[PDB]
Amino acid sequence: STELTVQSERAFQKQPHIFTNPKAKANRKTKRWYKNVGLGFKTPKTAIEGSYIDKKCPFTGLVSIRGKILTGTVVSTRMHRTIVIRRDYLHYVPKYNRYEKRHKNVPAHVSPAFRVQVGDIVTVGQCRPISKTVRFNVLKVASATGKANKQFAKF
Amino acid sequence: GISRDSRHKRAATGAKRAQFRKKRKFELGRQAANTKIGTKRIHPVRTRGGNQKFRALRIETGNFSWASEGVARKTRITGVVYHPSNNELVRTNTLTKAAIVQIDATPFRQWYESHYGQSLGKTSKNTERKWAARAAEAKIEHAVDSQFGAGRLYAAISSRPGQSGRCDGYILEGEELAFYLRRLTAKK
Amino acid sequence: ARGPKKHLKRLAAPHHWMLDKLSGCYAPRPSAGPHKLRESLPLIVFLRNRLKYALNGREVKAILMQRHVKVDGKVRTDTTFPAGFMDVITLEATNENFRLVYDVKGRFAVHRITDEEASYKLAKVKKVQLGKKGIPYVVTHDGRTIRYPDPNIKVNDTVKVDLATGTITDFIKFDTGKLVYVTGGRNLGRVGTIVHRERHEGGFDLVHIKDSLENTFVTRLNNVFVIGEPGRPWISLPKGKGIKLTISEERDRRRAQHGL
RNA sequence: UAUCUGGUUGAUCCUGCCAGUAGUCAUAUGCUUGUCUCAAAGAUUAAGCCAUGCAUGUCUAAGUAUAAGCAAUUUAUACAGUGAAACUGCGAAUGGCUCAUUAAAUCAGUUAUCGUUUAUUUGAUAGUUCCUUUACUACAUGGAUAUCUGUGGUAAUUCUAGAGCUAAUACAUGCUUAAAAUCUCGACCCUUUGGAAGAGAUGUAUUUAUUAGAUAAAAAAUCAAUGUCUUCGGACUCCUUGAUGAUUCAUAAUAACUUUUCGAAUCGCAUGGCCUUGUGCUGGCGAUGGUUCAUUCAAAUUUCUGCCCUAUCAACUUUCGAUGGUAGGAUAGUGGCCUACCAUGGUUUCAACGGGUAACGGGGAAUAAGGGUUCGAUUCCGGAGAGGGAGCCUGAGAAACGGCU
RNA sequence: CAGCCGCGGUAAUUCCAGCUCCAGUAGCGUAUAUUAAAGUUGUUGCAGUUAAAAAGCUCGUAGUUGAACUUUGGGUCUGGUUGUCCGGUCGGUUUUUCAACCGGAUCUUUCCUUCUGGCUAACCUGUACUCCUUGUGGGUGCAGGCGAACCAGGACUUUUACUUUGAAAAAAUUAGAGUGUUCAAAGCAGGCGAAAGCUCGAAUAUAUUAGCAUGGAAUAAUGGAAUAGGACGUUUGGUUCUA
RNA sequence: CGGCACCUUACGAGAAAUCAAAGUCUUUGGGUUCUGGGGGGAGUAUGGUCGCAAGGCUGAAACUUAAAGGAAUUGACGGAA
RNA sequence: CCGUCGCUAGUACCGAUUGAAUGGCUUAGUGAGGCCUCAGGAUUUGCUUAGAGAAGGGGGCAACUCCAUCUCAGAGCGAAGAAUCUGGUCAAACUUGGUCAUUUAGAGGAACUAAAAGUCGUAACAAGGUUUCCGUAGGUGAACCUGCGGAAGGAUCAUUA
Ligand SMILES: [Mg+2]
Ligand SMILES: [Mg+2]
Ligand SMILES: [Mg+2]
Ligand SMILES: [Mg+2]
Ligand SMILES: [Mg+2]
Ligand SMILES: [Mg+2]
Ligand SMILES: [Mg+2]
Ligand SMILES: [Mg+2]
Ligand SMILES: [Mg+2]
Ligand SMILES: [Mg+2]
Ligand SMILES: [Mg+2]
Ligand SMILES: [Mg+2]
Ligand SMILES: [Mg+2]
Ligand SMILES: [Mg+2]
Ligand SMILES: [Mg+2]
Ligand SMILES: [Mg+2]
Ligand SMILES: [Mg+2]
Ligand SMILES: [Mg+2]
Ligand SMILES: [Mg+2]
Ligand SMILES: [Mg+2]
Ligand SMILES: [Mg+2]
Ligand SMILES: [Mg+2]
Ligand SMILES: [Mg+2]
Ligand SMILES: [Mg+2]
Ligand SMILES: [Mg+2]
Ligand SMILES: [Mg+2]
Ligand SMILES: [Mg+2]
Ligand SMILES: [Mg+2]
Ligand SMILES: [Mg+2]
Ligand SMILES: [Mg+2]
Ligand SMILES: [Mg+2]
Ligand SMILES: [Mg+2]
Ligand SMILES: [Mg+2]
Ligand SMILES: [Mg+2]
Repeated sequence: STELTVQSERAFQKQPHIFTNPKAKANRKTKRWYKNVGLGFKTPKTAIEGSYIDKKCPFTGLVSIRGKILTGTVVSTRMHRTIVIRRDYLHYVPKYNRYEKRHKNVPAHVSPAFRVQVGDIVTVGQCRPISKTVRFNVLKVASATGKANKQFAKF
Repeated sequence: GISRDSRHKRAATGAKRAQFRKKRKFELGRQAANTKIGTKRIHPVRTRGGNQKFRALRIETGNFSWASEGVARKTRITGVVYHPSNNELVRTNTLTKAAIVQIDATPFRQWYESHYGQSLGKTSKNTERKWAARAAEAKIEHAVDSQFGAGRLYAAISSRPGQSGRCDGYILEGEELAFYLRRLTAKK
Repeated sequence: ARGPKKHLKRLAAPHHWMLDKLSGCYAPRPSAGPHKLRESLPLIVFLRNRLKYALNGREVKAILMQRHVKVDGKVRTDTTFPAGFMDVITLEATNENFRLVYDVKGRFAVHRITDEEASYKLAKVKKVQLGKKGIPYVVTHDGRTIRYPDPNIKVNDTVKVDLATGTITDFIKFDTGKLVYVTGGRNLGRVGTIVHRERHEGGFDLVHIKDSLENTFVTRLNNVFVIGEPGRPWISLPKGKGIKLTISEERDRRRAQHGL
């Protein structure tokens, strides 16, 4: 959601302490620094190839993945650069010896590496507090398509 | 008094979080410094763990740095030229981190005259050789040259002077510099 | 609350003191030292409840003042100095040299060690970093920081410290099939060989460890301490030797061995 | 240590409740009450109000001691024995109490700080302060302030105004101790293979820059820059690099700034070693300070999941931060924590939001077939509070109340 | 008086006194709570034709649930673990004649995740063939090479729930072992010498909510190749690389 | 094969009338929604909400009381036969 | 056995008083006190060679064979530094309103419950002497009546052709 403009604030944004040397003459110009996050998560090429900055990106920024690694389907993609994961689960109650279907949401930051839509299953790593509620950061959109290419029925 | 509590701030949903405990010192946040440019003044403040934390007040001067050459100097500031958070800091002229400023530049020029010694704006026999060996390395990006000529180099200050006390920053080069210039133009 | 807490209540006192539930309100808070509060042992608890060389706190204090006690070479005068695992307590009157080593049940056993062995201290490796002026230094989970360690002394290894000088005699590399001693929870005090090391990215490296009886158990890496190579431990271990018998077995041992 | 009895009836079997019965580190009370051990005990109402007294201060061989004190006598012709007082230090932020608030808050386990401060702790550790280099602070730098002693005010208060001296690990200043290597400057010669006499700068913190901090394998053609050894065909060979799951990490260099931190003009014992025979240069056992890195004691936050009743609370949040962004500001640091500008989000019948609690949370307690139900002010762990609400000093640590406004 | 049932209206065994007598006993009553009893709050575990209780009826989102079907069966060895067969033995121990029971490897049209390499332990070997009872009893021994004997790095995992053992769930409490507080309620003590010194202890188990770890693959869901844009690979071209 | 319907035994049930479902329930678990918890006070008070109203849906407590009910049995009785 | 109307107690309900009280939020206006901040400068002093009287004011008439020299008029240059003070900020509280909760006076109203013997009826129970109910309207002194539709817990499981 949103994206595209690159350098488009009142300020103008670079990867901090990282340098695009004007004396030196490379083809890339912008020396794209990137992070390997680990835990058996690949750096998506969208992150390394592209252009966007983000402090709050875990691959092109200063946020570091650590602690818990959740997953979950995405409910809302409406806000800018963050997603609302919805982490369904069961709560036991011993008096009856059955379960509930319980809710909890997780507002997590999404790096423009990934395209995230509504109803996409998303793996998400814990990190620094990014904002008020955003303490989580998306690392792997599992449902890349989810029947996107194969929508039409006719032969 | 001025606190950094997430106790207050209703909630993620909206429910009014009741005043659980009287706010603590470890949660505190002090009054803003908002350093101008008008006589050199500093006041420290005894922080957590003791640890003094110099608050710039009306700070003149600071070492603004080149990238291409790899240098900085005992250089004066002129004025707050463009601050990208808020324009109220340009009327009042309150120097801050990542505010764009104009640099006295004379010191820089002097340094250059030692370093390369070719002059910007427009002896001894073995030192000639040295000079020859140096120079024609950095051609400089036009705007910078103009600034030098003027006596007013475009920088962005990147030391946080309300925390650090020092007002040390960065001579603007390349794309970012260009953007800043554009912004300035738009403003004026 | 409002800063650092200064007391330790006798129930809240860690169980491997083996203190009386009764007999005073508090227990001795082991002061800031080279060992963690709960994984430590203050010099009161040692000289009163275990050895019984002092009938009371005052007596202990007096003894300390007299300065026959030496925990790890240096002298000590603080009642509540946390002498922890591997620390060598030498009482110069008596010549009763001790090393603080755990019993199979968990509590600190009074190991009456010889004078020649009570001289070095075996100690783990917590970190390997470089300090100022580019000098590599090792840190021990048992207190010390030693500058300039043999480049192949990595994390969770063990190090024989000369103690008198405070240097490095030798080290053991942590690896498969090298005698190991346990310092955490349900397996605390046992001794074994090392079979696996479940790697696990972030969430605690486990270690499958078998003992002399071929009884397997698992602990976290931080709760394990490399004591030697199988057969030759670098320290004299107490009677039992980190076996830890079953309850029934223990009972049998008790009621077979009736020698009046 | 699974148990039921009386009661509608004219009599009967049910629904059904009442009543009994048993227990309660569950309160009260009524009688009574010889002994042994054990012992809660102004929570419940009024987190109502409080006379009086006490509950935090404290010196060692080792901070200062000409008390015009004690005590005194066989180290003081600057000092040396004890020591009131006071300044310096540290402590008073622990402990104790209480449960008013407080319902995803606290709290429980569980993670994380690659997101930070941390007196104390034990481990560590600083030749570079100099600034042109033919005559300059060292075997010890300065003036204060308190005790006292004196001149007092006041109706009073752990009230303190003036003089006279007088100290300090007070509090200010401030000395030594280079060689090398690397980076910026430099009298010319001799037509190249070009190559150097010699001058300045370089600790640690501080700041943004900037570089290194490598690493999935073997073999080339030659175009521009063009180096070493030439045994003048040409060869080029042995070419650096920690940790993590993971970094812009550790860390080390280049560049500067800096109202230039720090860099022992410190106290008790002991009184050694060479004579260039000066009282020369030298050297022991300790105390305290002081730098970032450890550690320990901790500290704020922070991940996940879990709370009692209510729909006679269905919308709430968003003018006055709601959700997110960007940037700043602030903070020890993360962060709408705050500011500016923009976007319109965010939560909700899987009960949001609101209301109630005679709700501090948990460990636990009572009951006790199994499942349960009720209670948890209260000996332990957390959290809050010191009549209420606010604000702040000092300090490593307080938004302290046996501190202040 | 009587919790309730009820007793009292000139014969009170129920009121008020004596004696007897019962119950409990240094305690016993009363009051309110509360737990049990209450299957009178019900998940286990209630009722609804008439006792209280089925919405007048149908529709219907959430919720709650939801038919059956994909790897079954047989062999071949091989570890245990108690009953047996004698105590083979100085009331205890080691095998066989036997057993059921729980595993493990395999082979069955069968892969258990797959490789880029490290160690290939081993002989599938056979290079000299023999230390040697007439021998396939036995090993100094290294070019092709069985890899499970372990790592250390890829590649990418259908994802759960469920259950397994484990690691963590502070002490006190609770359960609970030991032990002469004189007994116990307790407590963490104690115990034995020459009684010159020596010496046992201060256990174990619970807590199941959530997270971590591992084995299991029944049950329940989930997923995949039907414009095959699918799978592989001796493809053969290519295209974008990256280096 | 389908909806608007008798007799016996019930071993199944049920307090019993009765029930072939009101069965397969202390040998307690096919899947779901809804409702009830002594009687009265009371379908009231109040608030909501729905209505033109009448009323509807929703829905208390205080207080009170030892019975209120159900089913049947024998009676007694009935301007029932 | 059911209602109305009486008597005696108690519970709650409504309810004018422009009611009263406590607390929680809260508009507007004020705004204590500290913190930073703009200044402000009581006082304290160092270093300047800034001229002394000083009786060797540095080792014998003399810029003392002039000494941190005798020491104040200097004045310059600092360092620390109070009241006082300009703007912020946190914000107690107050003033006057507004609002939600919980309490609590409260004339009167209109209820319900208890109690053994009050009054006018006889509604229901027997086909209870018009069979009961239910819904609903309308009426009445009270049960209640009576429309309409429904039910049998009906006073009928029955009329064949
Ligand atoms: Mg510090
Ligand atoms: Mg970690
Ligand atoms: Mg029961
Ligand atoms: Mg009846
Ligand atoms: Mg009767
Ligand atoms: Mg009862
Ligand atoms: Mg009280
Ligand atoms: Mg406390
Ligand atoms: Mg770099
Ligand atoms: Mg760094
Ligand atoms: Mg920020
Ligand atoms: Mg409670
Ligand atoms: Mg409360
Ligand atoms: Mg409690
Ligand atoms: Mg209370
Ligand atoms: Mg407490
Ligand atoms: Mg009080
Ligand atoms: Mg306070
Ligand atoms: Mg007090
Ligand atoms: Mg206190
Ligand atoms: Mg009688
Ligand atoms: Mg009950
Ligand atoms: Mg019932
Ligand atoms: Mg009914
Ligand atoms: Mg009905
Ligand atoms: Mg109806
Ligand atoms: Mg099925
Ligand atoms: Mg017990
Ligand atoms: Mg009722
Ligand atoms: Mg003000
Ligand atoms: Mg008739
Ligand atoms: Mg009648
Ligand atoms: Mg009639
Ligand atoms: Mg009429």
